[PDB]
Amino acid sequence: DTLPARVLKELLLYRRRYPEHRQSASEADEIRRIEQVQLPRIAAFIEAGEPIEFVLPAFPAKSPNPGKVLDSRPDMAERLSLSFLNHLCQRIQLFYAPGAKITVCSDGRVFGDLVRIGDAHISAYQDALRLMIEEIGATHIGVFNLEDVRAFEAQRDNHEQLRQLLIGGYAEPLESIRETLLASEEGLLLYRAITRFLYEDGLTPDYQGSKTALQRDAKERAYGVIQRSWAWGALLADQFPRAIRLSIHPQPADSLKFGIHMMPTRDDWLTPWHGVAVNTEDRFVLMKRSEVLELGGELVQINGQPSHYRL
Repeated sequence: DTLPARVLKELLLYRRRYPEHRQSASEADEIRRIEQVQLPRIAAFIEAGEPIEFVLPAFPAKSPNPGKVLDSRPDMAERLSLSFLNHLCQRIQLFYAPGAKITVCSDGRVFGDLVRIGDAHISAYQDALRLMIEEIGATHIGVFNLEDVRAFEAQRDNHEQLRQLLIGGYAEPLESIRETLLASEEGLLLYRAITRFLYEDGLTPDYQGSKTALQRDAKERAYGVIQRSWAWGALLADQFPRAIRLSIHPQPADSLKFGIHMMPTRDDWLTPWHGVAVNTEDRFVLMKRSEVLELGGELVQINGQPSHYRL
């Protein structure tokens, strides 16, 4: 039983695991070391009668590849994910009255030219995501962007200088990012996954260039993206030291970071800004747009805007 263990059991239902560990690695051993890390952290809030804080770096912007997403704006995939996160907080509040809060710590601004989404696109996605939070009626979901960093106030509307403030204060050199990735199984698994997102972002259906050159480009840029994500994470550890650290990547079981799913999906690395919501057998699942078209998915529109597919 135990209030802290009940919170954790609620999260464990939606945990992202490394696909490589699902077939034969022992999930019970993973759970044991998760309990050691997460339980006193959750228990800290409960002992103080305070609401449980979660931090989640996520929802940066849609993939720039028109072959992967329906449009540049948040859609049914974001909508159901944000609604899920809100209901997770409500379920916790059922047994723990002070409840829980999830702050979405958007990393859209942290990347810059590394993922190749312009700052105007990021700002539009940011604004549209907040608006989506309001219309689903989510009250336990907050947003924290790079420009909300109180210490960086003067540079709030100068995006490149914001990025340089994050880098200057919180980034490790690329040589050290690389050394860390090469130090563990999971570091290399991360590096491979981030390379794949970048490569697939560049594989536009209209792309007619070299695939090999695209892969080599992605491999180099993946170090930078990790550097920024880790810098952002480090910044947020000082902003919100006690918060339970959620992630949209699978995480080592000994890590402070806890990977969490937001919609049913086969791919543990897949997130709503890199895919599409799919209605199939009267349930919503998240899939890659190319995969659903191959299965002969039908486009659904709501109002005048592309929304999701159906099977």
